[PDB]
Amino acid sequence: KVFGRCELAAAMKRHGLDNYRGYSLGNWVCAAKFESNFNTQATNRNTDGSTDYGILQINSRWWCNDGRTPGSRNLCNIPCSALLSSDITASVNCAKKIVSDGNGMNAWVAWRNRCKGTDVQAWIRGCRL
Ligand SMILES: [Cl-]
Ligand code: NA
Repeated sequence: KVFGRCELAAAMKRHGLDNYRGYSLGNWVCAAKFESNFNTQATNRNTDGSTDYGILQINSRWWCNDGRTPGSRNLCNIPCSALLSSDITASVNCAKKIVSDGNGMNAWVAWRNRCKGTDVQAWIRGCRL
């Protein structure tokens, strides 16, 4: 599924991401835009052999099992394919684990390089929430 901007903002709010670990909703929408272009089916293979999955491009080296990343962990205890669903529950629950890991949203490279330090509230402006 390719989400609209305000549609994703509302879904992320219903799943409890607004101000989760201190990160306002616009941070999460910004991160999703530049990680996946709001596409739940996005996948990208990395040079180390791992793959990023879903709307927040969660990586198979640490967070999910895809059966082809040897020596990796599965810290969210999910198959990576669950992160491609049109329902974002699995991606949101796993993202909550990641952002609590100590480095906040700096775990997402696109957030650090394209969202951090910008007016992220612009990403939810005009939405009915
Ligand atoms: Cl933080
Ligand atoms: Na894994």
